[PDB]
Amino acid sequence: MPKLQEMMTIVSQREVASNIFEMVLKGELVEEMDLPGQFLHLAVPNASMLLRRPISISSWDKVAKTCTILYRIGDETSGTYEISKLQSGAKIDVMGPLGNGFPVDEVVSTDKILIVGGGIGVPPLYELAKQLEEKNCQMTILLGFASEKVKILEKEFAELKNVSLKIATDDGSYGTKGHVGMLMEEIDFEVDALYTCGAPAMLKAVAKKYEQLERLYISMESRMACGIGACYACVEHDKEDENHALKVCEDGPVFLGKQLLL
Amino acid sequence: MPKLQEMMTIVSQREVASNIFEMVLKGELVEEMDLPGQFLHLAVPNASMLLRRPISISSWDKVAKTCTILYRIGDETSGTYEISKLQSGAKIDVMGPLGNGFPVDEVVSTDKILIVGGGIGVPPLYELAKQLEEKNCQMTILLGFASEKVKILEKEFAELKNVSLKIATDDGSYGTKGHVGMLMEEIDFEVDALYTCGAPAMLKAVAKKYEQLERLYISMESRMACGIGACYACVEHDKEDENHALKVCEDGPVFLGKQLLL
Amino acid sequence: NRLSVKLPGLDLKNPIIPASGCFGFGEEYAKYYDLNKLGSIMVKATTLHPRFGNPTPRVAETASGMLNADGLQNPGLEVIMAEKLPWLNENFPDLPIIANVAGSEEDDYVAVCAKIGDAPNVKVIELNISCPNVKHGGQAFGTDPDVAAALVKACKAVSKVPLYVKLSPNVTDIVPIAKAVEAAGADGLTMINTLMGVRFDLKTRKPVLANITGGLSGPAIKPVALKLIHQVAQVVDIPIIGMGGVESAQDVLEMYMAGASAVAVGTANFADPFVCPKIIEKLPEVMDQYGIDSLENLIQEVKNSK
Amino acid sequence: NRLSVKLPGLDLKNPIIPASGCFGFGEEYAKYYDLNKLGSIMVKATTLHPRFGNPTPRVAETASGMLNADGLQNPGLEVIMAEKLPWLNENFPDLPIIANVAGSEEDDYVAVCAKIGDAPNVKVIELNISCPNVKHGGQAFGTDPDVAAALVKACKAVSKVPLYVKLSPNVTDIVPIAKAVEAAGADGLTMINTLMGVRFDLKTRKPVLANITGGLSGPAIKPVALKLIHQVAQVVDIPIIGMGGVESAQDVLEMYMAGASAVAVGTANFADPFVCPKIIEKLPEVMDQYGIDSLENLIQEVKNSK
Ligand SMILES: Cc1cc2nc3c(=O)[nH]c(=O)nc-3n(C[C@H](O)[C@H](O)[C@H](O)COP(=O)(O)OP(=O)(O)OC[C@H]3O[C@@H](n4cnc5c(N)ncnc54)[C@H](O)[C@@H]3O)c2cc1C
Ligand SMILES: Cc1cc2nc3c(=O)[nH]c(=O)nc-3n(C[C@H](O)[C@H](O)[C@H](O)COP(=O)(O)OP(=O)(O)OC[C@H]3O[C@@H](n4cnc5c(N)ncnc54)[C@H](O)[C@@H]3O)c2cc1C
Ligand SMILES: Cc1cc2nc3c(=O)[nH]c(=O)nc-3n(C[C@H](O)[C@H](O)[C@H](O)COP(=O)(O)O)c2cc1C
Ligand SMILES: Cc1cc2nc3c(=O)[nH]c(=O)nc-3n(C[C@H](O)[C@H](O)[C@H](O)COP(=O)(O)O)c2cc1C
Ligand code: FES
Ligand code: FES
Ligand SMILES: [Cl-]
Ligand SMILES: [Cl-]
Ligand SMILES: [Cl-]
Ligand SMILES: [Cl-]
Repeated sequence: MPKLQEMMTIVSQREVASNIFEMVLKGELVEEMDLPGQFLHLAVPNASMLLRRPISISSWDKVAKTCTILYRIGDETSGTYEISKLQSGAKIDVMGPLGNGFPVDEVVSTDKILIVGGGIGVPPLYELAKQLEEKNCQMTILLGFASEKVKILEKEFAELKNVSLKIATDDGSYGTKGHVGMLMEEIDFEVDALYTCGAPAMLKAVAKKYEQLERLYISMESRMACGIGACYACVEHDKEDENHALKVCEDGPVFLGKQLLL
Repeated sequence: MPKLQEMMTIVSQREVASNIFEMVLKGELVEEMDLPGQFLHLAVPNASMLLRRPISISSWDKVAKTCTILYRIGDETSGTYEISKLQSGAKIDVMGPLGNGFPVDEVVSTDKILIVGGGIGVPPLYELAKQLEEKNCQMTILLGFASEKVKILEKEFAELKNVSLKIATDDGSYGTKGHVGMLMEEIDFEVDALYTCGAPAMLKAVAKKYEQLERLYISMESRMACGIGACYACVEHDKEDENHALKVCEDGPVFLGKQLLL
Repeated sequence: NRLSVKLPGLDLKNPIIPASGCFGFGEEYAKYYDLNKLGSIMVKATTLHPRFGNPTPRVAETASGMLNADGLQNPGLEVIMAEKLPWLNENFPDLPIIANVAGSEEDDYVAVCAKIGDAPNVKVIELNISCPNVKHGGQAFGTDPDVAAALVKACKAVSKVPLYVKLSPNVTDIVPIAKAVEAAGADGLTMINTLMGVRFDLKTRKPVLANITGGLSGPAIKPVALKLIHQVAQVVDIPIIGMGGVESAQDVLEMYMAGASAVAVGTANFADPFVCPKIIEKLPEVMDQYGIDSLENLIQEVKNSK
Repeated sequence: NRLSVKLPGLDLKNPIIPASGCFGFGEEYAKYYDLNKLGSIMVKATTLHPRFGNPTPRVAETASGMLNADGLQNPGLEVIMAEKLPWLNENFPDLPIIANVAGSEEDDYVAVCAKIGDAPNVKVIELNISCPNVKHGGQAFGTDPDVAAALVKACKAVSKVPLYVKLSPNVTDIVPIAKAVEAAGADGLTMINTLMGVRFDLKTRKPVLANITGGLSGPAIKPVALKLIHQVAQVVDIPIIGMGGVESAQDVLEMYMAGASAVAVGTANFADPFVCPKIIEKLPEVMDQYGIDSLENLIQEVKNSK
């Protein structure tokens, strides 16, 4: 019954920030999506580039049969660059959706949720907030970027009710000058669940400040090959079980903070 | 002043016979074309296939800025197959035109010209006949194919005045059953210039029957790499000068029969 | 049928075998199709003790290929005898399994070869000799014919199943090693393992792989694989399972022209999880295209080619 | 400028050098751009006597690569001294030329090395030791350190220009050969030459190349090239011109991270005749992207990396 793989149709694609493209994909893979924080394994349209590109699902629309991703491209030798040349109407070779996502079932209206995102870790957090808004809970969402030049999804997050949104930039070009971690240190309440995704140094800061929190969900990245747990490319050490390897693609990409070392 | 290379635009492309596509290309490379029998060195739209595909120019239109090629495709792992998926409006990476073509300057209305073509050797002979028709000379054109299933350009040749056209098929599905060489043996006049292009066994038959003719022009094929005479991939032994190598891509593709061994 | 092929320890419904280290122990790819379609499976390497393997990054992309340096991560003999192999026996009792066997020293290789044949679904041991030898200065058991012959003969003494040897392409001359290993009692060969490659990150100016070097696989290495398979086939009479860059039924047949009797498929599974069943189903159409009646005949015709 | 680099016998305006056997003696590619843009040229191999080379088919396509087996076709020393080199001297008197020197036996190598330095535009001899030795059973002079060291020292005795040695990747361990050749007086190294590959035609069931085997080049072999260049750079102090699969300014810089001081570009010229000037002009933009001020600095930073 599950589709596993599909030549999806790119509905649109446009550069929404410096070297960051938003692509809308239409297919039957959208009907299988559930938890935020799953990903798609994308084949580059270049036959010399055989490894699929792992990209977070940013949002979806089950009625529209569409999902949305936001991805940063490299230089003209990169595969993501090739993907960005695909035009409205083209097909793209997708495997997915894949991985353990962010759990939301046990979130309830009483809880106060904190969300910490950075860089290209931000896209999957949008579908997360979108789902938490239905549970009538109150969220604070802190997002940091290198520059105004790479800020993404501010408007989408702002249009969400029950959301306080603060935005930092390392250079100060927009919002608060500095890194997200600073806005974390200013938190003045008891958070019951924290969801975070972004660059390793940021994930590390979040994991120390809330090391004692149990509902602490961290979305990881890694170099990948098979994307399904067979090849062992993407292993993290299991913190709670030394002598055991976690696989980012299949055990994750989202882990409990107690499962991870820094 | 010469362009050498150009991202041409494919005007149209359609399957005109079993696995044989006719592509029309528009570009400034057409203004540089002169002799029939030159070729284009085509990059396959697949980054794992780095050698260009050498394909004869079948006809051109200087006013339209278009040239026409007819090429046979292989299976789904071949590069020509990839080329056939290109659609009207796409760009194709062309080097050219290249090589020594068929000479026509010294043809005059008195002369009776014979043309012998086979298989995918036929396309470049069309522009040849097209040019010889202006010189008000009388041509016989003999074309052979494996089957009706792969016959090409019958109608174009038929619409040419001063042309007797006979067509053979190895299986007899169309016209005369057998090979072109048979229709050669039936020739009943003194030919002053013979132009031929096709499979090696056919080129060999023509070269023996008219070994004593001097104006005997033979268009050769070879495996190629650089396509310009640098790499030495496509060498033939020089018959008139043992201890010397002819390069099909740059000395040819068209040679005098005295320059060739079988 | 046409696709059926018989090898020492292997009565295969077709010659398509996922290569070791690219299929795990089947549990993940089974989610995508019925593994019974496969002829066999080369499961991840088994070492005597568990191995976490090398640090990350472990993989990198290359032109028509990839680099990998997992370092033979596996749960070790006991866990593989108790969990991995039994799961394959329960869910696919008729699917023969090739157990890839690796080690750091000869005693380790021998110990695994003594035990792993006990598993009922294991029909062949694939001896991986591309391993660094800590009794020989870190020398890959497969670069020296005498070392290799000794290892083979020792493991041959304890195997209850036919023993195949997986040859490494990283040698000046593969013919001595192949001859010596056949003489030591190898029932068959598989070739090739990976080439060695390196990528550099332009920003950090350091290697992409934590291990610096990695194994180079994929279609990029098929011409090297065909060269070595062809070279070895003129020099031994035991059969060869060919691998390296195979992606299509065309590639399978090309392996046969080189002298292989079955074909393993590795890196292609990562680009296309269905590649092995897709190849299996397009093999008869493609064999028709080139006038090949059966794979068993083709093996004998090529063997007599010679 | 930033692109300028200085090597034994070579004051290069930039490090981009068309690789031997992929540029002829320049006369054809000159039709497409001013060869003065290049840093240097490795011209087709020179042997003592003329060679028609191998029968056709000579080339085949591979995944992200090609096979070639021309067999070192060249007009021989006299014609190259009288025609090929003088034409390059007349039309490009300031463009330094690297003369690739090959042979079947040592005396042949030595004779060419004695004469070819006389040409004024020839600044460096590139010793191609990947050649079969008819005094050693057909053994490529470059697979045995003692053979190779002897050949180098003999040619070193007669060269009026610095002598570089082109190393072959088809060895178990390239470090002994590299060490021995530096000890024999080599001023520098170039690496790598081609790998060995084979393709089969599915219809004829025979090899595509008349020579059966061919040299494998192109981006497919870049990871192997980087691995061997990196390996050798830790073991010698003479500079290295790196090559193998280079296609882009990115690839050039990656060669520098491996330890090369200049970069040769071979197979890419066949896909794109303008690739060498295109790389030359995009090098400064790409160096900016990764914060590299000059190529000469990068060489010393990497050499100290170490
Ligand atoms: C689970 C997961 C989810 C992700 N979600 C997103 C997202 O929503 N948006 C986004 O912009 N990026 C995301 N990434 C990162 C993204 O996969 C890489 O930026 C991308 O693969 C880089 O490829 P390239 O074509 O730009 O570069 P190339 O240099 O052409 O790629 C070379 C190889 O290295 C791999 N690679 C290089 N850098 C990375 C990296 N940082 N992470 C993973 N693989 C890498 C590539 O996949 C490829 O296999 C995610 C990564 C993972 C593991
Ligand atoms: C001067 C010249 C003019 C030509 N004109 C025409 C034409 O007008 N129409 C036409 O259909 N064909 C023509 N050909 C033949 C055409 O180039 C080949 O059929 C084509 O390159 C095969 O490539 P592929 O992508 O189908 O197969 P693949 O198997 O994907 O190609 C593999 C490699 O082998 C080469 N190759 C394989 N077979 C041949 C062959 N018979 N000749 C040359 N190279 C080959 C390919 O170029 C490629 O480099 C010409 C060839 C030459 C040399
Ligand atoms: C991720 C990965 C892991 C591998 N692990 C093993 C292994 O554990 N044992 C082994 O003998 N070969 C291993 N190999 C080599 C493959 O089995 C195969 O020999 C090689 O990759 C060439 O085939 P391919 O190009 O079709 O992948 C591995 C290859 C890859 C890419
Ligand atoms: C057609 C062809 C001819 C070659 N001829 C020579 C040669 O004559 N002498 C030599 O030392 N190397 C020769 N080479 C090897 C190249 O110079 C280069 O070392 C190798 O191809 C790898 O570089 P590339 O991948 O950039 O081509 C040749 C390569 C090709 C493809
Ligand atoms: S990518 Fe293969 S195991 Fe995670
Ligand atoms: S193709 Fe390079 S010389 Fe003719
Ligand atoms: Cl809909
Ligand atoms: Cl017009
Ligand atoms: Cl162990
Ligand atoms: Cl000689």
